[PDB]
This record gives sequence, structure tokens and C-alpha cells, in this order.
Amino acid sequence: VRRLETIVEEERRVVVQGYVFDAEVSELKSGRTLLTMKITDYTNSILVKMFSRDKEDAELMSGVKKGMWVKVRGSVQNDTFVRDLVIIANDLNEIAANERQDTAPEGEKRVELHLHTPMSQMDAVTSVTKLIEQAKKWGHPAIAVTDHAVVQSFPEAYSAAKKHGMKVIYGLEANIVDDPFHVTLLAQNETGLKNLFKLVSLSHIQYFHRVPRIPRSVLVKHRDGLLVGSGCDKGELFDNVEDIARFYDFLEVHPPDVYKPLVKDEEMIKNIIRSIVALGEKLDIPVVATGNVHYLNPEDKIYRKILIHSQGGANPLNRHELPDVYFRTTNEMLDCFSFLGPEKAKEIVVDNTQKIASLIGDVKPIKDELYTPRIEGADEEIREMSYRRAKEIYGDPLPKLVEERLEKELKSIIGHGFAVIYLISHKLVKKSLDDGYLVGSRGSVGSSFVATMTEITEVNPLPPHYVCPNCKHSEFFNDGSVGSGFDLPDKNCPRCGTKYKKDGHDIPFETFLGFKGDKVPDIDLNFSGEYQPRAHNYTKVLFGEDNVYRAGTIGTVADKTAYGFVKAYASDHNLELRGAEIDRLAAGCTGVKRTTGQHPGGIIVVPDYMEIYDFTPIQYPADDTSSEWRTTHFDFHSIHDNLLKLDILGHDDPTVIRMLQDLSGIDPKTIPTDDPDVMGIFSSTEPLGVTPEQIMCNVGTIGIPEFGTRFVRQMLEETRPKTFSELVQISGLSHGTDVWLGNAQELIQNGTCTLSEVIGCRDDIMVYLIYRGLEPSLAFKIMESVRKGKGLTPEFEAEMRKHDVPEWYIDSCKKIKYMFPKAHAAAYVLMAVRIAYFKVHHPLLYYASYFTVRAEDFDLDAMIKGSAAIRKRIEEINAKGIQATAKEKSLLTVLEVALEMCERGFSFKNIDLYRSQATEFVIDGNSLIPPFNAIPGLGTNVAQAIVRAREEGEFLSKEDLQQRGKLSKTLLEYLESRGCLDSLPDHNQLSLF
DNA sequence: GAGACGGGCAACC
DNA sequence: ATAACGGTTGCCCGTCTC
Ligand SMILES: Nc1nc2c(ncn2[C@H]2C[C@H](O)[C@@H](COP(=O)(O)OP(=O)(O)OP(=O)(O)O)O2)c(=O)[nH]1
Ligand SMILES: [Mn+2]
Ligand SMILES: [Mn+2]
Ligand SMILES: [Mn+2]
Ligand SMILES: [Zn+2]
Repeated sequence: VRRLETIVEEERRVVVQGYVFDAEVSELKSGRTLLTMKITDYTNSILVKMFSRDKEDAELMSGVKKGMWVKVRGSVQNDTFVRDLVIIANDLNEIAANERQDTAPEGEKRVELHLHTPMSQMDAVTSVTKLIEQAKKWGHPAIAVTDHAVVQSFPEAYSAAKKHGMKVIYGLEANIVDDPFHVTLLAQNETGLKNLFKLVSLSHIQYFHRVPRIPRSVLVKHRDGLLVGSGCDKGELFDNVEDIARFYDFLEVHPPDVYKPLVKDEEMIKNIIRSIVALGEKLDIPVVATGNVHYLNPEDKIYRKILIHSQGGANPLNRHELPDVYFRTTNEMLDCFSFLGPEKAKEIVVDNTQKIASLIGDVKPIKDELYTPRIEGADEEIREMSYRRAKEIYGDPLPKLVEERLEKELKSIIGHGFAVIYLISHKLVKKSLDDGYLVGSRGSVGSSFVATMTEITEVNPLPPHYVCPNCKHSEFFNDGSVGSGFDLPDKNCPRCGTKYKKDGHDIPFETFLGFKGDKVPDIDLNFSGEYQPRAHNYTKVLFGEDNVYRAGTIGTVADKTAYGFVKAYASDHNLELRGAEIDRLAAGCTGVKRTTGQHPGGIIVVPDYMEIYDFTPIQYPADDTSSEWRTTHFDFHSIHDNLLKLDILGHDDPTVIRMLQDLSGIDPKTIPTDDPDVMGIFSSTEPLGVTPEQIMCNVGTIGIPEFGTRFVRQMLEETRPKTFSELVQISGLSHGTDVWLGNAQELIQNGTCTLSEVIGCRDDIMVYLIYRGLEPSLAFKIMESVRKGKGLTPEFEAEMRKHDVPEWYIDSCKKIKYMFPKAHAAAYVLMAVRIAYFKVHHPLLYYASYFTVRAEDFDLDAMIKGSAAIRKRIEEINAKGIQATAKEKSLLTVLEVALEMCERGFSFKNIDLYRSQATEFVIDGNSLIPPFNAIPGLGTNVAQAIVRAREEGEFLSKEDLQQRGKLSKTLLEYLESRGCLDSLPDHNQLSLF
């Protein structure tokens, strides 16, 4: 039975063992089945192949799963396609994992009080879940989490705690300075927990030096509910007579192996530990044998070695070798300390360890309920705001329909505590417009007519209808025959004679708040990217400085980074590893925390009767002490259910269409949603006056948000939508894995249902299930499950069958990995059609706005040369297929629209010293003049400088241009070589003040 | 050795 | 071409320059 690291050449016959971390099965022309596994025994890894000799073995083959352990007998061969050695197995048997066992008697078990999770930045490696589970298996009555300077594992620890019925001790290894050493803080109770959240806050904010730290006095102020331990060899006392020590509730000692970095010798460690045993007995302080865990098993050590190594000589823990700091069993812990004799061993490994655990109560680090803000007037204001606005549109008294929608909507929004955020959202939007920036609608608030009446969304969710902007007469349609009011033919009010308005997308309110009202949604707004910061800052003014926080993110190592680390470590160490072994080393590094950052726009709101520390510590993103905002230490996900979020997001749509308006004078609200020439671009190139061959595309949506994509254009080719609601159906199925491909598309092509019967937004699932007779709350629960790609539970299936839901519909729900709410789809389409209006009727305005706002990757020389030059660049990139770099893909996207622009008759001029702007493509006759910042290397800063300079006074020489325009040599040549500078002398033979 | 700039990556909607 | 979810903010780190 051979260890994998000893498999080095081709060989007729080996027996080998390992954890299978990947396994796929496939059929061969012959009818034979092939099993392809990757296994590791943790000394190395290897790919295993097996060829079935009968259908019995073939299906057994399908039973081999990730997580099994397997013994394989077979031959070692060079596989020339996979480019590695590989086992061809003739024999396979599942075996027990037979893992490290904890052999001490029940109730006589150890407790781990000093332990690191992957949240100890780049420093520990085994998830807190695995660790907690291992503890349960071993029978430990408790386990502590004590990450460096942070508590970012608390949320996962709690979950695992509840799942596994394990008692977790919520801790912190902190940096203390005297007014820089390690102490262990264990929280006994909620007072202690809150103090931890406070400490981690102050250490990251008021007291961050090069590292978060806590002055000892600040610790004392916040000590209540904490037990304090002396911790590592980087601890205060280990680093040396007695007063220092009496400061602690328990005294830490690590297995001698842990201290092996060396002090003078190995005998000194053994004595020092004794000097600490002596100290603790003398002072009646419990002495505890803690392990300083950084990973589960002894061999998991390599993953840590790889991470740390990635940080260069800029770490100085690469100086010496790394200690064995895996999770030690109670019996093996006794062994490490046998040298103190059997009574002390048992005292400090178990009795005291258990005793400390027993001084710890049952703490819940994350709350169960939602805390909702209060601001006087809010409930009442939202009520009057919406009844008044509705009445002025729909008349007094209101139509029954409208009236019932308000009554039902308001009692829910108010009762579940959402009126405040509706109102704040209204104010955010209103300030943005006053400030000159329109706002794009988004997300599920559009399901709410109250949201519509409060101008928090442009989406009107009522059934399709006509309303008169004059006399205000209505006509609604519930036949369900009409998809959205936007599809209606223009029509005049059969009363006052005046031209009808059309609206209503028939969206159920419950997509937003559900039925119990026990879901916690947010409100999503698309502010322009230019403006987003300002909307953020306005919430400080509205709620008060200390009642909002930007959601913080935790940046972990994912696949691409892990592979990078592993390869570089291989390279540096002169290892040639098999593919399979690179994979598994990579997989061992993922999940480890690397940085912190900022949620892309969510502001978390603290009710005035609570405080942030009831929920999470706070800090600076990436520890930037100059940052304008403080972030939550926990991410939004961890506290999703406790506090409302305002998704104040950034987006190009609002900026693009704002510029389209500032350039044309046209009010985008007056743009028609059934202009045949505009809607034609969603299925043809006719409206654009160009040939498909001319622009390398069969439909007219190049550059249109969402619809200009290659995947989506193809969908459009085969679905040919003309209608607003048909476009809405496409929006829905063009977003999310397994919605269209291998699902809806197959269903239409099969004949099993029509394009309009396929599941195209999460709302349709709910509405259909209600129709089919299921209980609305359950129909809602099922909708929410599938749109998060959680599939269906056995109960859901049973309820569905019981009510005659066809087997294809059930199966289609199980596939969907993600899905829009209709209100998002309608918002986005509305925006897409407005822009389209410009693409058709004001082409050059459309392109100026495109290249100014959306584009960041250019081939200017190609673009200037024109059609043929662009086409050639495009073909160069097409040739690389899916092996194109993101950057090539970003480029391709913009070139596609450039070529279209040229074909439509327009063109690009060279950079122009006196007409080029800083960041905006300007219109000149039938051309765009590119801005300075389009030049590779020339960022926004210089661009603006060049413009500022020339406004101060013309350039008098290439040299004058160079100095006052702050241009590097390289960029000066860029302009030079293109003839931009020909009209100027190199330098001036005179200069005056 | 400080600061602009862009690529590559991760988180999130 | 194949298969294909689209679009946004933000952080780190290497490169090039003055
Ligand atoms: N294309 C795409 N769009 C997304 C994705 N996730 C979210 N969005 C867009 C569509 C969503 O309606 C909106 C996301 O906002 P949220 O995360 O707040 O979800 P939503 O509002 O749909 O549900 P909620 O009522 O808040 O639970 O932004 C995604 O994975 N792909
Ligand atoms: Mn330490
Ligand atoms: Mn430690
Ligand atoms: Mn939302
Ligand atoms: Zn009328």
C-alpha cells in the first residue's frame, strides 16, 4: 500500500489509498463507462481512471462521490492527453476514513480554548465548521473561537453550533499595548460579547496603528464578561516577575512542540512551561493547556505554508519553520505533557480546561429578529403621500382596484416596519433629481404601488390600463389577456377626448414582502456612478452620523488566487506537481480571508433605540483610517435579518440617459414604448439602416444594456420580441444560469409549451401556483426557493403534483439557478427602450454617450482608420474564442459598437489638441472627437490638467504643452507620432513671466 | 519612494 | 464557432515615470 508521494514513474502494479475530491462519469462509443476521479492521501494526489466491464460496475461507478475514501489497485501509466502520470485502476473499494480518534473517556474530555479559523487573515486554514464538527465527534464539551484581532467567524460558528449541538466559546486573540503582546479573550455572556464587539471596533478605529490594537486601559474598561488569558509565546508573561501574571483569569501553555522555533534549546521550553505551572498553583490561577490551532490535521500544515509563503520576506514568519498547530486530541494532549506527571497533565488538559468552559454561558452572537427604525411622522406621511399622488392620477374617489391596492399595501408596509425606508428612499430620489441626476429603478420594490406613488420606482404594478392625464378616467384589464399597459394601442379618453396614458405591469405586491410579512427585503435604487457617493452621504444627514454604516465585505482567497499561490510556491521550491495535486493544494487554500472591503452600495440602518454593537463591530474598509465611511465588521449576509439595508447602487444607465437628455433636450419620460422603429432593433438591423453582414450581427441591439451581449442577441434572433412585455419575458430568461439553455429553450423547441408559458420571472411561479390552487404563502415560499436556485423540497413537489402541476414545470423549477422579479425586468427594459430610442433617432448622441459613459477599452488607431481596421481587430479577437482575456472581451464589446457607428455613416477623428475634451467624446459634424483620457496611459487626471492648462492659456510649444499639461515623455510621443503636435515648435526661444 | 494607471480578482446587486 | 447571465463597486499589486 503506497503513499502517493512515492508514485513517481510508470509501473505495472500499485495499491493506493485516498480521499476522492473529484469524480465524474462518462460514456464511450463502445457503451463502456469511464470513471475519472482525483484522489489524495494528503502526501500527494493523482488522477485515477477506470473502464467498466459491465453495466453493474458502470452504475457502481456513478456511486463514487466527492467525500468518499477509496482503495485502488492498478497500474501507473503516462497519460499523454492529461500530461501527467495517472492510475488505471482495475480494482476499487470504498473504505472508512478511519480518522484521528479521541480516546479519552466520556466526560473526561478536553476543551480547546485557543483556536484560529480562516478569518485569521492568511494565517489559518480549516473552516470553523469543520473544526466545530471535529470537536463534537471527539466529544469535547465545548470549543473556543479566538481569531487574531477579529471575530469574523462568529456567524458561521453559531450556525455550526446550532447544527451540531456543540457549545461554542466566542473569543478573540487581541493586540494589547501598555499605556505589543497577545492575550486571549473569551466571552462569558452577552455583556462580554458586546464588549468584544466594542474592543474590535476601537482597535480598528480609534486605536489602529499598523495593526488593530488595544491599550491595556481600554481593555480594563471593557473587561466585564470576559475571561483573559496570557496566550502565546507572543504573550506578555511567557516573554520573561509575578504581577504581570495576576492580571489573568487563566494561564496559557502550549505543547512544547508548538514553541520549537528557537530561546536557546528544547529543555528551556519544558522548564518555562513548568515555571508557569508553578506560577499558577502559587497564585491560585487555573493553568490551561491550549493548542493554538491553525488547522484541523497535522498534514493540513502545507496549506498554511503556502499562504504565508505568498507574502515574501515581507512577512518574517518565513524566517524559521512553522510549528505543528493542528487540532490536538485530549489523549494526545496528555501525551505532550506527560513530563509534568499524570496528575498535572490531567489537571491542565481537562479539569481546568473544562472548568474555564463552565464559566462560560450560552451566548447568541447574532440576533433572531428584525429591528426597525422609527422617525416621527413616517407612517402617516407615507399614507398621505401615496393617497394624494394616486388621487391626482386616478381621481377622487379612487377606483375600487386602486383603493384596495393601497389599503392592503399600506397596512403591510407600515405594520412590518418599512415606512421609514420608503420615505428616506423618496428623499434620496428627490434630492438626486434636484441635484440634476435622474435615478434608475431596480429590484423588487417595483412590485409595490405604494412605492410607485412615492416616486421610489417608475414601475407601476397595477394591471394594464389606460388613464387620462386630463379628466383622469380609467380603464383596467384583468382578462390577463394583455401583458402590460405599455403594449396597449394609443387611445383617447372616450370622455374628455384627450390622449390616454398607458401603464401597469400586473405585478403582485407579495414578491416584495411575502404573505407573513416575515421576509426582509430592501429597497434598490440605481443612482448614477458619478452621483452615488452623494446619495450615500445624504443618509448621514437623514439618520444621523452614527445610525448608518456601509456594509463591509470580507475578501477571501478563491480559485484564481489559490492556483496562483500554489504554482508560485511550486516554482519557488522547484517542485513539478501533477495537475491533480496542484488542484488539491489549491482547494486547501480557498476560503481564507485576505482583505476587507466595501459592499457595492448598501447602507445599513440602525434604529435609534438600539446601537450598532447590538449587531456587529465596526471598522474601516481595508483599514483605511482616512475613509469617509465606517463599515460593519460582519458582512450584510451575516446580519441580513437584523437590520434594513438601503441598496444605493451605482449604474451607467441613468448617466447615459441623463447625457442623452442633456444633449437632445428630449425628456426621456415622453419616449414611446411601442415605437415600431425602435422596437424593431430587438429583432432586426432594418431600423438602423445597415446590413447584418455590414455589422456582423443579425439584430440591432449592439450597445443596448443587457440586450447587446452575444448570448442575448442570439436569444433575440430566435425569439424576435416586438412588444414591451415580450422584451420583459426575454429580460427574465436571459439572466441566470439554467434558465434558458437546457431549460426554457428546450421546452419551447420540444413543443411542450409556448414562449409565453415558460417561466420568465419569479412572480410567474407564485401567481401560477396560486391559480393552480396552492396556498398563497406556500406559492410564495416556492417562488423564493427557486429564484435563489434552491430547487424544490419533497414537500413542494408533493404540493405541486397534488394540484396538477405538470412534471415538466416541476422539473423546470429545479433547474433555475437564479431569477429576476418582474419589476426588475420592467425597470431595466424601460431604460433599454429609452436608450434604443436614441440609438435609432439620434445615432451620434447615442454613440457619444456610449463611448463617454460605458467604454474604457479602445483601439483608437483602428477606430480612427474606420470600418475595415475595426473589423480586422474584431476578427483577431473572435479567433481567440473563449480563450480571450477579459480585456480582449471588454475591447471587443466596444469595437463592435464602433464598427456599427462607422457603418451607419459616422467616424472618429484623431485626438485634437484644442477640440478634444478631458473625458467626453464630443460631436463634430458627423464625427466623434475622442477625449484625452481615451489615450492608453492618459488617465482622468492628466486629461483634466491638459484641459485646465489650455483654458489658462494656449500651448506655445510641445515643451509648454508638456510642462503645463503634466505629460510624461511617453504620452508626448503618443501625440507627436500621430501628428497632433505638428503645428507647434518643439520649444520657445523666449520666455517671459 | 511617491503617486498614477490598469489589470486581475472578489463581492455583490 | 463552441456556450453563454449582465453589470456594478472596490482592493491589491506590478509597472512605468519624475
Ligand atoms: N443579472 C443579475 N441581476 C441581479 C442578480 N442579483 C440581483 N440582480 C438585480 C436584479 C434584482 O432584482 C436586484 C437585486 O436586488 P436584491 O438582491 O435586493 O434582490 P431583489 O430586490 O430581487 O429581492 P429582495 O426583494 O430584495 O429579496 O438587482 C444576478 O445574479 N444577476
Ligand atoms: Mn499569539
Ligand atoms: Mn494564537
Ligand atoms: Mn431588493
Ligand atoms: Zn379624459
